[PDB]
Amino acid sequence: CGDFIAKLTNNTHQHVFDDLSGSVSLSWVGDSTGVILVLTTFQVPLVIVSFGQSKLYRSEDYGKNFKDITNLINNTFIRTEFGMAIGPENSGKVILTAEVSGGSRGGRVFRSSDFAKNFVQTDLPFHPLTQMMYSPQNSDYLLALSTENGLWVSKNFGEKWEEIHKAVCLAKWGPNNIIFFTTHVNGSCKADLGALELWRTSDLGKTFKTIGVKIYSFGLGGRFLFASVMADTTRRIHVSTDQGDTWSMAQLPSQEQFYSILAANEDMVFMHVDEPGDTGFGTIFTSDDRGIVYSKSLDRHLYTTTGGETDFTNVTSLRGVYITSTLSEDNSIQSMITFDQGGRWEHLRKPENSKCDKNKNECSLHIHASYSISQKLNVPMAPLSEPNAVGIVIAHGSVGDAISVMVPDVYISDDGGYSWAKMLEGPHYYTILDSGGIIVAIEHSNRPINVIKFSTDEGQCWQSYVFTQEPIYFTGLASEPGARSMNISIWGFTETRQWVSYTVDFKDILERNCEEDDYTTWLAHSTDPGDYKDGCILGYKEQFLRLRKSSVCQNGRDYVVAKQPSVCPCSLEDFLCDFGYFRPENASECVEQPELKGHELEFCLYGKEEHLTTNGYRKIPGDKCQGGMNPAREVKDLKKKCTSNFLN
Amino acid sequence: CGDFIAKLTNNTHQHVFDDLSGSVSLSWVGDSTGVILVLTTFQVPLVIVSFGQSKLYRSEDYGKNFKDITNLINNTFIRTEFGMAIGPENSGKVILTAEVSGGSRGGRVFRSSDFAKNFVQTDLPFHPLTQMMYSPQNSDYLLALSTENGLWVSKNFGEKWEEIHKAVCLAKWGPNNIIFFTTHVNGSCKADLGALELWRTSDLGKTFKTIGVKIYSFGLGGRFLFASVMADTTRRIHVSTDQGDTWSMAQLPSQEQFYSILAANEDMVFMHVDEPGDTGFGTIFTSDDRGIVYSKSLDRHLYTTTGGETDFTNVTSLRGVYITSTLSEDNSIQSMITFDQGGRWEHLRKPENSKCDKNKNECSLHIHASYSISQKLNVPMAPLSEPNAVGIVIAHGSVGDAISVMVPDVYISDDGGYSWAKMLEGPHYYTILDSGGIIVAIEHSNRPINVIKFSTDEGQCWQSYVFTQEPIYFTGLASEPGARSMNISIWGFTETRQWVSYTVDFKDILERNCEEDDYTTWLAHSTDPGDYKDGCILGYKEQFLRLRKSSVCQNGRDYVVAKQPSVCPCSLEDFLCDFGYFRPENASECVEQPELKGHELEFCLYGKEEHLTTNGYRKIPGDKCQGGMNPAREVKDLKKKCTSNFLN
Ligand SMILES: *[C@@H]1O[C@H](CO)[C@@H](O[C@@H]2O[C@H](CO)[C@@H](O[C@@H]3O[C@H](CO)[C@@H](O)[C@H](O)[C@@H]3O)[C@H](O)[C@H]2NC(C)=O)[C@H](O)[C@H]1NC(C)=O
Ligand SMILES: *[C@@H]1O[C@H](CO)[C@@H](O[C@@H]2O[C@H](CO)[C@@H](O[C@@H]3O[C@H](CO)[C@@H](O)[C@H](O)[C@@H]3O)[C@H](O)[C@H]2NC(C)=O)[C@H](O)[C@H]1NC(C)=O
Ligand SMILES: *[C@@H]1O[C@H](CO)[C@@H](O[C@@H]2O[C@H](CO)[C@@H](O[C@@H]3O[C@H](CO)[C@@H](O)[C@H](O)[C@@H]3O)[C@H](O)[C@H]2NC(C)=O)[C@H](O)[C@H]1NC(C)=O
Ligand SMILES: *[C@@H]1O[C@H](CO)[C@@H](O[C@@H]2O[C@H](CO)[C@@H](O[C@@H]3O[C@H](CO)[C@@H](O)[C@H](O)[C@@H]3O)[C@H](O)[C@H]2NC(C)=O)[C@H](O)[C@H]1NC(C)=O
Ligand SMILES: *[C@@H]1O[C@H](CO)[C@@H](O)[C@H](O)[C@H]1NC(C)=O
Ligand SMILES: *[C@@H]1O[C@H](CO)[C@@H](O)[C@H](O)[C@H]1NC(C)=O
Repeated sequence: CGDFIAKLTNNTHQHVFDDLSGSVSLSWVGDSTGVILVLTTFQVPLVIVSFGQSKLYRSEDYGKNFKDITNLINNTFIRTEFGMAIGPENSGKVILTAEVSGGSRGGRVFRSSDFAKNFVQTDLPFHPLTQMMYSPQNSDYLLALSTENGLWVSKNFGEKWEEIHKAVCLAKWGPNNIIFFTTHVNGSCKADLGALELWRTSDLGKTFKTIGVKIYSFGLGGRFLFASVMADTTRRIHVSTDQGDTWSMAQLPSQEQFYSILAANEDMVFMHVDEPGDTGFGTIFTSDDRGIVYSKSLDRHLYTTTGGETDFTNVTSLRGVYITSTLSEDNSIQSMITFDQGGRWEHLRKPENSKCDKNKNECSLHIHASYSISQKLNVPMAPLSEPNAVGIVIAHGSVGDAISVMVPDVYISDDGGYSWAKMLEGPHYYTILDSGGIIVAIEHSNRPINVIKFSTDEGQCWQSYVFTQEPIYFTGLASEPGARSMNISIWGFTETRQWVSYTVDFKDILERNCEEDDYTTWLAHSTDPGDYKDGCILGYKEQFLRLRKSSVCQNGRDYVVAKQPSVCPCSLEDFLCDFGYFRPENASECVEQPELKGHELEFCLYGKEEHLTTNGYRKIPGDKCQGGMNPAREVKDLKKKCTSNFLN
Repeated sequence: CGDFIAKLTNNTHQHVFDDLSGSVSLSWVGDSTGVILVLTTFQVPLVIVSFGQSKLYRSEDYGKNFKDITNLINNTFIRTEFGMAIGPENSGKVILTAEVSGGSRGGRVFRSSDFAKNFVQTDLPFHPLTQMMYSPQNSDYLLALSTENGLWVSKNFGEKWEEIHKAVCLAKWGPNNIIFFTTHVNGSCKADLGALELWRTSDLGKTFKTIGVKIYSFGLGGRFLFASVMADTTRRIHVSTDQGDTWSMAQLPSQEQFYSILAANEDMVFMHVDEPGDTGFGTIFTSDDRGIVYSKSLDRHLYTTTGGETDFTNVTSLRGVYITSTLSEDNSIQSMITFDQGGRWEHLRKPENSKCDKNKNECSLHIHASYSISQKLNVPMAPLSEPNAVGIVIAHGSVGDAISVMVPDVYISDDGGYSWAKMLEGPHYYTILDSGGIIVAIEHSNRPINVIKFSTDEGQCWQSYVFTQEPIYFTGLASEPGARSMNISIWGFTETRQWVSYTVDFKDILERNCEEDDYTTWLAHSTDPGDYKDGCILGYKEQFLRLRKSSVCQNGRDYVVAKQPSVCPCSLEDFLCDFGYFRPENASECVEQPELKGHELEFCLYGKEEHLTTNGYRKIPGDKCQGGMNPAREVKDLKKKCTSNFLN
C-alpha cells in the first residue's frame, strides 16, 4: 500500500453517559438530521410487571452533545426485545413501545413524526405481544398483536387503535395495506398447529376473506404467499401470487420431508428440503416465474438440526450472486457460489496471496454465515454488503484446519465474491457507508479496545486509528444513514460501568473529490469461458468501476457506468435445470435424475395433470438473454384432473 | 463477625499451560487419588471431518505439576459436546471419546479403569452420536448411539462393542442392567413422532420385548417409567412401575394440554401442565405412591414458552423441601416454597436486615433457577445444595426492581430455605466441599479477576484471598471429590491466550478440629404452628447441627445428631390434597375444586372405573406420621371397565 491522525482527532467527538443500567442501544434517526437516540433497555419477561426506568438521550448535532430527555418517558421502561420501532427511511416515524413501571391495563407508546425531535404520548388499550408493524405501503398504518392474541390496527399512526380479531396467532403485512393472519378456535395456537385458518383483509379490518384451512404455518417472500398445510399426517407447501385467491401445491421431483424457504423475489423462489433421516444436510431447489415447479440446484446443503439455519447469503453487491456452504463427499465443508442465480454453483476460489496448499480439501476458503453462527463458532457477523458498494463483500472465513475454525479472519471481495483476500486477522465488527468509500472494522475480543480499523479504497488498504486514550469494552457500532454519509458512532463502557460514545467524522480524511483517474474499470465474472460472454449477468452486460489501490478520495458518482445494457447471447449459465434434471459437481450441462429415467415426467399445475418433455433446460426467471443457445421444452395437458390444493 | 493470608499463599499451586487452543476442561478423577486431567476440546459440527489435535495433561500431585500426555491421544481430537465420560465415583472408570484427526470409519476411545492413571486405545466400529453411558448397576457395561442410529453395548468396559438394534431413536439404561429404547420403520424419527415403539432388553441385547406403541417420547424417574402416547390427534401420559409390564394413563382433574414431568423418586411424582392458552404459566400436580392419581398442588406455575423450563428445585440439603416461581394475581413473579414434599406452598420470606419495605410485591425475594436462565437473565449458576451439608443452600436472587434483576445478588440459607440473607453483591460462581465446611465463590464479570471469596462457617462470615498478582479471565472452578475434601482448582487465562490453573488448599486454614462448643442445635421448620410438631418433616423428628458464627475449624462429624427419629402425630402438613381438591393461597386446609362440585369424582385406575369419596386429604407418600389427625377416604370399584391404556 503506502498525517491522517490530526484529521480524525479534530473530528472525534466524545460524550460520556453516567448511571446507566441494563443494555444500551444507539440509533441514528434518518439522513443528515444529526439525530441520534441512545436508549437504556432491560431484560424482563413479557408476562411480568417489574419496576424500572429507561434513560433516553437525544442528539441533534451528529454525536457532539446529548440532551437527557428521560422526563419524556417518566415512570416507564423499554424491553430490550422491543427496542425502538423506526419506520421507513424518509418517513420520520419513530415509535417507542414501553410498559408502565408500576404496571397498567395497557401499554404506553411514544410516537414521533419528525425524526425524534418532538414526541406525543398515547396510551395503548392492550399489552403488545410483538413490536409495532408498519405497513410498507402506508407509514400511517400500524398493527401489532396483544398478549391475549388480539390483532390491533391504527389508521392514524398509533393515535386511534381498533381491535379487529381476537384469536390471532401471527399477522404480517402485505402489499397495498393487505393484512394476512392465522386464527383458531380450540385452546392455544401451539395446540391447533395444522388446523389453523389463514385470513386476508383489504380494508384495514372492515372486510375479511378466509383464504385457507388446515394451516401449519405461513410466510411471505417476494411476490409469493406461502402456507404449510397438513393433509391429516404429512406436511406440504402451497404458493399463491394473487394474495391468496388461488393456490397450488409446490411440485418437486423425488415424502414426510421438511420444507423451508430461503429467499424469494419478483422472479423465483429458493427452497431447501431436508434429506430424509434428518441427516444434517439437504437439497436446494429453484422455481420458475410462478413459483410452482422446482428443480434440483444444489446438493448436500448444510443446515442446523436445531433451527434449520443455513449459510445461504444473498450477496447484495452483485445481482444474481449467492454464496452458501455445503458438505463434500469427504465430509469437509465447502463454500459454494453461484453467479447465475442458482443456475450453476462453483467451489469458492481459494484466496490469492495465501498459499496454504498436505491435503486438497484443506486450504479451501469457507465463508461463515447463519449456519456457522448456529454451530456456536466464533463469528461476530454475517457476510456484509451494500447495493451501492458494487463488488464489495466483507465476511469471515477460515482454512480447513480446526485452529482456523476457532479464530476466523476477515476477507474482502471486490468482484462479488469471485476473488478473496484475507484483510484482517481475527474476528471483527464491520460496517459499510459512503456507498463503499469507507469500510470500518473493530476487533472483537474480551479485552477493551480503542482501535478503529478503516479503509477508503474498497477494503484493499487498511489503516488503524486510536480514537481514545481509555480502552472501552465494545458494545455497538452504528452508521449514519445516507449514501454519502461519513459519520460513525461507537459506544461501550469502562469496568459499576460508565458508558461512553465517540462520533468519528471522516470529513477531513476524504476532502478531495475523486477524479476519473482514481477509478479502474472491471467486468463481472461469467461462468462460461470466452470473451463473448465476458461480463454477462442473466443476459445483461454492464461495466463497473472500482477505486484504485491506496485511494483516499470522496466518491460522488455511482460505481455502474450507466452507459447502456447490451443484451448477451444465451448460453448454459442463462438456464436452470428443468424438472427432474440437475448439474453434477464442477459440471456445466444438466442431466436427467437417475431415479426418473425411463419414467414419464409428470407433475400437477393448478389442478391439471401436466406432461413435460425437455432437453433439460429452463430459462432463468429474470434472464434477459436473446438469441444464441435455445434449448426447447414443452408442457402439454393430459386427461386427469389431479388434486393440487388442500385448502379453500 | 471478626493472618489467613500466610495459610493460603503457602498452599496456592500455580501451573502454566502453554499453547492451548479451543475449550479447556479440568476434572478431578476419584476420591483422594490426586488425579487431575486437563482436556482441550473443539467446537466442530458432528457430521464434519476436520483436522485437529486435543491437548491432554495429567497431574497426579493434586495440581502441583502436570505432565503433557497428548502423545497418548495423538492424531485425534475431542469435541466440546462430548468432554469426558467418568463412571461412578468409586469405579475408577474413565472414557475419552474422540474422532480421528484425518477422519475415519469409526471413532476411537481411550479407556481407563484405574482413575485415569493408564489408558488403553480402542477403536470403535461406529461414529458415536452421543457420549458413552454407564450402567448404574454395573460400571463395566456401557452403551452408545451411533451416527447411523445404531445402538451399541459393551459388557467388557468398551473393549468389545456389539450392535443390538439399528433403528434406535433414543436409549436409556435402567435398574439391574435393563435397557429401554425407541425404534421405528418409515423414514426418520422426526417423521414418526407419535408412531414410535417402545422396547426393552434384560439380556444386554439378546432378548427384546415391545412394551408400547404409538409413542411420542419417554423417560425414567424414581421407580416410575413414563411415556407420552398419541391417541390418533391428542397426547396423554402413561406410567408404569413394573419396568413396563402393565401401564396406566395418568389421572388429572379438569384437553389438548401440554404435559411435563418435574421430578420423581421412590415415593411420588411432580407434574406440570400448561394452562390451556399457552399463557406462560401452568399448574403442578403430585401423585401417590403408584404415580397415577394426581391432585392440584400449585397454580400459576411459570414456564418458558419455548422449551418449558421452570424454576422447580430440589433442596437436597433438606428432606422434603422444594422451591419454584409462580405468577401472582398482580403479574409479579414470586418464589414459593414447600417443606412437606409439595403438600402446602408458602411465599418465600423476605430477607432480614434488608428492610427494603413503596410496594408490597416489591422487596420480595425471587430465586433464580432454570426459568430465569431460559429468560436470559444474568444468572451464572442455579441453586446449589449437598445432602452432606444439611440445611445449606446458596443461589442467586433479586428484589422486585428491574435494576436488581439485571445484577442479581447471592443469598444463603442455613435452614433449608426458611430464612435467607444477602451475602454477596453481584453474580458469582460458587461451590461446596468438605460437606458444608468450606464454601468458595468467584466474581462473574468481564474483567479479569484474582480474588477468591471463601467461608468457613457455612456461609455466615466471608473473607477474600488474592491468590495471584496476575489477574486472569475466569473459566472454571472444580473441587476435589470427597466427604472431607479441602482442595479446589481455579483455571482461566491471560489475554494468543495463556491458560493457567491454581490449586488452593485449605489445610492450613482448617487445622483445628471442631469441638462440641463450636456447634449449635437447630430444628427444621414446620408449617403447623406450635411446638408439638416443631421439627417434624413428613412424620419424623430429627435434631440438626450448625457451625457458630465466625467458626474456623475442620468438621469431622455429620450435621445430623443421629440419636433416633421420634414419630410425630399427623397434622395438615402431613397430607396432600386429594383428587379434585386444592389448597388456596396462604391456606392450610384443602377444598373441593369449584368446577367439580355436585359432580361425582370418577377416574380410571388400571382398566377400572373408580369412585372417590374423601374429606379431601391424602397421606403424603413417604410420610411416617402416626396417630393425630386422620382424615378418611374410600376408593370403591364400579361397573364400567373403561379404557386407561393406549399402548399394547
Ligand atoms: C456527516 O457529518 C458531518 C459532520 O462532519 C455532517 O455535517 C454537518 O451538517 C450540519 C447540518 O445541519 C451542519 O450544521 C449547520 O447546517 C446549517 C444549515 O442551515 C448551516 O447553515 C451551518 O453553516 C452548519 O453547516 C454541521 O456544521 C455539519 N458538521 C460539521 C462538523 O460542520 C453531515 O451532515 C453528516 N451526515 C451526512 C453527510 O449525511
Ligand atoms: C437479492 O439481492 C439482490 C441484490 O443483492 C436484490 O436485487 C434488488 O431487488 C430490488 C427489489 O427487487 C431492486 O429494487 C428496485 O427498486 C426500484 C426503485 O425505483 C424499483 O423500480 C425496482 O422495481 C426494484 O424494486 C434492486 O434494483 C435489485 N438490485 C439490483 C442490483 O438490481 C434482490 O431483491 C434480493 N432478493 C431476491 C432476489 O429475492
Ligand atoms: C489435597 O488434599 C490432600 C488431603 O486431602 C493432600 O494430601 C497429600 O496426600 C499425599 C498422598 O497421596 C501425601 O503424601 C504421602 O503419602 C504417603 C503414602 O502413599 C505417606 O507414606 C507419606 O507420609 C505422605 O503422607 C501428602 O503428604 C499429602 N499432602 C500434604 C500437604 O500433606 C494434598 O496435598 C492436597 N493438595 C494439594 C495441592 O496440596
Ligand atoms: C431430592 O433429593 C433427595 C436426596 O435424598 C432425593 O433422593 C432420595 O434420597 C434418598 C436418600 O439419599 C435415596 O435413598 C435410597 O437408598 C437406597 C438404599 O438405602 C438405595 O438403593 C437407593 O438407590 C437410594 O440411594 C432415594 O432413593 C432418593 N431418590 C432417588 C431418586 O432414588 C429425592 O429423590 C429428590 N427429589 C425427588 C422427589 O426426586
Ligand atoms: C471439482 O473441482 C475441485 C477443484 O475445483 C476438485 O477439488 C474436485 O475434486 C472436483 N470434483 C469432481 C467430482 O470433479
Ligand atoms: C398472602 O400472603 C402474602 C404475604 O405472605 C400477601 O402479600 C398476600 O396478599 C396474601 N394473599 C391472600 C389472598 O391472602
